[PDB]
Amino acid sequence: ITALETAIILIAFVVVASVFAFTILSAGTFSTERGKEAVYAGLSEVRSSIEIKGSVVIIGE
Amino acid sequence: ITALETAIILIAFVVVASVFAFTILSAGTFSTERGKEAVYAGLSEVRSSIEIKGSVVIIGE
Repeated sequence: ITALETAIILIAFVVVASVFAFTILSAGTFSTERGKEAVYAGLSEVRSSIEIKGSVVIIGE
Repeated sequence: ITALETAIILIAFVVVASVFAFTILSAGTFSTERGKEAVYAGLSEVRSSIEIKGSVVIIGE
């Protein structure tokens, strides 16, 4: 459980994990944020309908 | 070390999720169409009646 050459090796893995962690954070932020406009967009369509009102009139020339 | 494997398992689930998402996307469209025809078919049947006007006449040989 004791060695000196392990010093170089341990530095390699901690760097890789840190870089990998960085990518996950950025990817997670992008992924989660795409989620929210999907629901925000969805509420818009169901609300946006219009309706005809009155009676239709036709004019002859 | 642990960073390397978690990449592989991560890719596995996103692919399964996407494939399931595509299938559940594809299936939802089909079910929607069938429900639409039922309403159209039902309305047409109710409005297709026929009456009888006048008397009934017998011609004797």
